Amino acid sequence: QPEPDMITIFIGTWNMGNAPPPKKITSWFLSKGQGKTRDDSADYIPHDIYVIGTQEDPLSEKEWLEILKHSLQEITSVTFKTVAIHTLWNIRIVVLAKPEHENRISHICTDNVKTGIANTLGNKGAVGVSFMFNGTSLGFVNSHLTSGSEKKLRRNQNYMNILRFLALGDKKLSPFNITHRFTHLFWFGDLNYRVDLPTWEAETIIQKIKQQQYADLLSHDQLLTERREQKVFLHFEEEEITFAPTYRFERLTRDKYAYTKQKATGMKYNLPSWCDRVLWKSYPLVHVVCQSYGSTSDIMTSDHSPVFATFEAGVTSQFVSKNGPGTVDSQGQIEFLRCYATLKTKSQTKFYLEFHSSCLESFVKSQEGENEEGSEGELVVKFGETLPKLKPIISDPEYLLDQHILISIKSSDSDESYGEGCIALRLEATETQLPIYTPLTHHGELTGHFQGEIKLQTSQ
Ligand SMILES: CC(=O)N1CCN(CCCc2ccccc2)CC1
Ligand SMILES: CC(=O)N1CCN(CCCc2ccccc2)CC1
Repeated sequence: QPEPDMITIFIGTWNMGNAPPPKKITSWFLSKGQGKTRDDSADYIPHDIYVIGTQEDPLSEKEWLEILKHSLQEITSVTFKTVAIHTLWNIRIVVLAKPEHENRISHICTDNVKTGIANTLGNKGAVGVSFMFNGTSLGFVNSHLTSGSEKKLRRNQNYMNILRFLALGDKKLSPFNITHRFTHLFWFGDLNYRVDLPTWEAETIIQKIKQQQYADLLSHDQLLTERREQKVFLHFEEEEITFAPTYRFERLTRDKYAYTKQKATGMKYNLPSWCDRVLWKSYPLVHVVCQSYGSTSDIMTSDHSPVFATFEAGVTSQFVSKNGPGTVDSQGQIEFLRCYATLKTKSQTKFYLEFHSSCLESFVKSQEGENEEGSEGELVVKFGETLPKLKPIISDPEYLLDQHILISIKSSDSDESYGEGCIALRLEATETQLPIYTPLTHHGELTGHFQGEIKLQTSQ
């Protein structure tokens, strides 16, 4: 039985509004309703992995697992296996996989982060799951961020706290946050960003939604505008939104948006908004294609509608050669030529690099670079031709060209990372000097760039 080179992944996010679900929720897992929907001809085809994020979830883990599994079994006639379940307060993530994947999945991790302090600590935060699927690392984050139209900055701060402090994936990748630890990272939830238009415009917004004219609403969506100004979710992608705002509905219908201020809302307006979102970040030149992104129309127990997204995701095999794992393969090498980092820092320590990759027996530390001043004020750290030759465990190009090198630039004085990035080995040529580039981030914010050339030797 061959190992797959692609899998499909279902992502669901639903703020359940503290109410039990209705008896049938299959439309969610079938990607039916509004937006980019899944073809009817696929309805019986199971996804490989289902990842369900809930917020304001009133159910026990047992109660929700029984609903989810019985739902999938009705759709597919497959009994899914539970990979992981993790709950923080009323924020929950469930990962289910087809039984054939049980032996392909390993290194299962769970974590949570509580956001805010005192007043603002007690119900918002995130849960996450990571695991390996054969040679591919997968991360999943369900976050419930701060509510309210005038708190976009708090939401951005919640995002940074979550990506700093959520402890998933390989702990040996110590300089790297979750935004670098995974081949594919999916981040979803009730992110709570709003359509920023005046309150007086509520009925106009409702009109536009009834006409399915979302353009003048999406141009005021705080998540898209904050992302465009590089305030949040730097280097993540989102599919185009082609479904109506998923919040705030009157329960038991979808015919009415309940936006007016009430004692129960803290006297806040809830203009119709895309609170419920799915974003992703995959390593460079790895296959990832969004095949659905939408909302259900027939699940009405909550003041939010469920959101679905599905993905094709490239995966790689566990690789064994006569040499690695357990030794190097002398027919392989990775050379960095003429490399330099450009950093935004005002500091003047020396810097060194660390190269981390599962194609190496362990991470590699460079010598210190040579600091120069850039023409527009910047620090440039030159490595020239000084960088250590990297010795991969396997030389076979079918393995090596699918790998990635994580880079951290660290202060000699503090050993703290000033910037992290990622280089794909999916090159146009081997034994050929080719340009490389990554932006560098720290705590998910842009701190610099790394560029140079690479020369990759494989056994072919
Ligand atoms: C954190 C958590 O909720 N756990 C319960 C389920 N466990 C996984 C059960 C075995 C398995 C199933 C499917 C793929 C691989 C392995 C792991 C621990
Ligand atoms: C080379 C490439 O294909 N890409 C890199 C740049 N990306 C730009 C996304 C622009 C945008 C729109 C709205 C909010 C934030 C950002 C798109 C993907």
